[PDB]
Amino acid sequence: PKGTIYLTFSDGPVNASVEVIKVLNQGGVKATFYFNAWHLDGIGDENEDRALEALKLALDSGHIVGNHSYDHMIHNCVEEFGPTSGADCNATGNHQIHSYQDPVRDAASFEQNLITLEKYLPTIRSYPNYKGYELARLPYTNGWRVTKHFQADGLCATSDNLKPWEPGYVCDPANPSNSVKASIQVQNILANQGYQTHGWDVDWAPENWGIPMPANSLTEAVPFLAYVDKALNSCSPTTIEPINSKTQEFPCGTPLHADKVIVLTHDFLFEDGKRGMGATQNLPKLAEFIRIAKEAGYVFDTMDNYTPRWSVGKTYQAGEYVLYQGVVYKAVISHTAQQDWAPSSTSSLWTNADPATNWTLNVSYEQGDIVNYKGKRYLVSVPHVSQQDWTPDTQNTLFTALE
Amino acid sequence: PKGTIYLTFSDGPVNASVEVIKVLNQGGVKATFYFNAWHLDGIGDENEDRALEALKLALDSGHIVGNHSYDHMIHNCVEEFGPTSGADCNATGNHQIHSYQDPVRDAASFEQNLITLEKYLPTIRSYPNYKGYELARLPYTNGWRVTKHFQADGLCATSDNLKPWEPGYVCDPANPSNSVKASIQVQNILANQGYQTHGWDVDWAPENWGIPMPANSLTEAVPFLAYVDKALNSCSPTTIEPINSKTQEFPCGTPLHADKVIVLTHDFLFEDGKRGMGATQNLPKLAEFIRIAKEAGYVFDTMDNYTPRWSVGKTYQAGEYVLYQGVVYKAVISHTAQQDWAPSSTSSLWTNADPATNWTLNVSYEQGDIVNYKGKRYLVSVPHVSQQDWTPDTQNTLFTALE
Ligand SMILES: CC(=O)N[C@@H]1[C@@H](O)[C@H](O[C@@H]2O[C@H](CO)[C@@H](O)[C@H](O)[C@H]2NC(C)=O)[C@@H](CO)O[C@H]1O
Ligand SMILES: CC(=O)N[C@@H]1[C@@H](O)[C@H](O[C@@H]2O[C@H](CO)[C@@H](O)[C@H](O)[C@H]2NC(C)=O)[C@@H](CO)O[C@H]1O
Ligand SMILES: [Mg+2]
Ligand SMILES: [Mg+2]
Ligand SMILES: [Zn+2]
Ligand SMILES: [Zn+2]
Repeated sequence: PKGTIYLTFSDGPVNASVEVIKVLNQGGVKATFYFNAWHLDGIGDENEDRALEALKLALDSGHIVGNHSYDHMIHNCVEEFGPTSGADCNATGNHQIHSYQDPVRDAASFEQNLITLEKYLPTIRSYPNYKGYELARLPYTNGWRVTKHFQADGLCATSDNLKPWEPGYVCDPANPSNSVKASIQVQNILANQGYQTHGWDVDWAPENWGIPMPANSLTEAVPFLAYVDKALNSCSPTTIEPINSKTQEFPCGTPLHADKVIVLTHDFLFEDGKRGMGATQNLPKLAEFIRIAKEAGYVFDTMDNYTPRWSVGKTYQAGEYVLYQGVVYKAVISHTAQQDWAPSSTSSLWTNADPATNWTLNVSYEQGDIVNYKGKRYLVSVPHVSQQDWTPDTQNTLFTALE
Repeated sequence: PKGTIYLTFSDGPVNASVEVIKVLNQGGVKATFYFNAWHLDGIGDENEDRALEALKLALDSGHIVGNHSYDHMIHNCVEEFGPTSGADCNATGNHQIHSYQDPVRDAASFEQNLITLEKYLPTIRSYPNYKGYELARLPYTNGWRVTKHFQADGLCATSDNLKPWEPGYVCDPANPSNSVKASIQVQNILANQGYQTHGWDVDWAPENWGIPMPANSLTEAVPFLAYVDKALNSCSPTTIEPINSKTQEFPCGTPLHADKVIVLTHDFLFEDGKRGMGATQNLPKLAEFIRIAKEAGYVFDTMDNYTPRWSVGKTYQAGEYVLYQGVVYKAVISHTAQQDWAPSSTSSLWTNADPATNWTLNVSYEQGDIVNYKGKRYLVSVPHVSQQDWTPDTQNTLFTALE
């Protein structure tokens, strides 16, 4: 295959999500949906009376559901969060200003999301394609927590004053805004709950979100495919425009990202309504895109496989990454996987490479790594593979407590 | 050792927790704390200004913290939950009445509990002895979700009208109250989120909870040890009094429970205040109990070890259960565990035996079993070990869809 495309749809479930799902199903592809459950509460200020129908359809159809936070951080866009806050924030268009504030509260929005999803669909955990507790994406933010060595932030994603498309807006990736600094801490809190978070390579969107009637300015399928071709193996998160969409320190050439392109789009762009003639204009683009992408030799996959699942009978090279039971691992040596050689906290063939900061077993730590253990921070003074009896509080050769 | 005692303390963290912990520390034991975070918000109507200090002290001292729900189900004791609700329910004493209503909302209380703990103590996940997301106990209810074949419910725990100790109160285990039925679904919801729940063998308590000044009538250390001795291998959950503390269908003789006694008590009983002189009277009883139990040949363990942890080097017999990373597994083959053979979703030496009802990988299913899969229920028609390819919807020879 020329490469793998991951269609990711953010900000559903809304009425428009239904026909989108239908197109994916007619196109013969699975996608990943990053949902905000406030639409199920009917307070997300969209056409959303079919929200639960959409959720069920997405899952019944075998699409992956991931966590996009309960309310898309709209609580940070308003004075007091309530039923009108979505409309209120839509009135101002201030979504990317002060987007993140209290990272603890903001991370909690991800847990609340799951409460709400599991309330409206009490059976959701019986779907293996429900990954709301393993996979996440941050509102506004091309930020990544994939592996211990594959982590990077959207350093201009959100602002403390001006919108990124306004005159006078300035960003200094070396000195990110307060909103971005909070969003980084949110990334880290989720990683410690065992989430992976992913950004994107390309965005099926208007040039910027200041553009009026956004749904009326999506790229056609062919040019969009050209854009995908361009993004393939070209470290697209660093070159992407506009500036607030970049991941400046994305690890170019990282093997996990090779031959892959993650597409971001929004369900709401596929609706005839207040953003333009999205259903009429853009549903066919999506149908055509999927068709011509396959013809070009691309395959489509979902974000639960972005990190390839560990698989018996597969030969791994030392240093290769797999996903196993929601946990990322790294091959200690080149070998062919056997049934009883699975990655674990004691496997000799694998070390844990989750993108977390809490001290964890069977991790290959490097000098300078900082870990959290029983509420204190410790510098890794000597590189080692962690194990149960080498806890940072009692192993002063391996760890030094920070001041 | 004669046996293992699991000291388990419910309803914290409160001011009284501090000196409880200290006595445990002085006695050289670890215990398990089933906490309700509403005390951290200061609305649980106890002396609880030191609630955070207590939480930190339990964790720092190495005690296990488990989930008891955010508000101990007081939202079901009042018409509108708020800051005064604890007080309001304490005025009427109606805690065991309609305690469980909407099982989905009630289960969500357990997840809200974790959000609140992680708000007041944002480093809490960096403690390995933090087991809030793995171990739980339902308010009022001697119910168990331990393994696929070790589950039983408290069929008279809560009522639809009278307090259990009132004249006129009747309970029929064969025809359980609606509150009991709701609690049974809560159990099942939690299990499908990967929780184990455990009840208790003996309760260090007043005769029943209608007893005024309940802290004043706590069994002395020596007689309490007698109660424990009697509980050892005697299926105490079936013989326990009062009626509402029973687990009527507890699997007597079940291998995981042999030589073990789980003790329930409440931090609030060790306080000098509104329930009697608990610190003065009861802390010394705790201290002495710990001392004499050790002398009698008992050891103390915590609930994260109740299902013994899989350990490299240990020999297991086919049919034995272990816990590994929060998941129960049953040995397929008698053997001596090695590094590379951790129990898992793909092990040929272990099958998953979590007490869940959702279809799950690598479970030894038996004809008659019923599983949930993508929102539908299926009857196991032929015994088999589940695997990724053998999903209920595509295996009409292994499963039969139910109406
Ligand atoms: C991945 C991501 O979060 N991208 C951002 C978009 O979600 C976002 O648009 C706004 O989303 C809100 C939540 O659904 C809507 O309430 C709001 O109406 C919508 N704004 C417009 C103009 O449609 C956009 C724009 O703020 O930014 C992306 O970064
Ligand atoms: C483990 C368990 O749930 N045990 C039950 C106790 O929680 C319960 O006592 C009551 O607990 C509430 C929650 O902390 C308190 O608000 C309430 O004041 C307290 N009752 C008294 C009289 O102190 C008891 C009795 O309701 O039943 C147990 O089964
Ligand atoms: Mg994970
Ligand atoms: Mg578990
Ligand atoms: Zn979004
Ligand atoms: Zn309780």
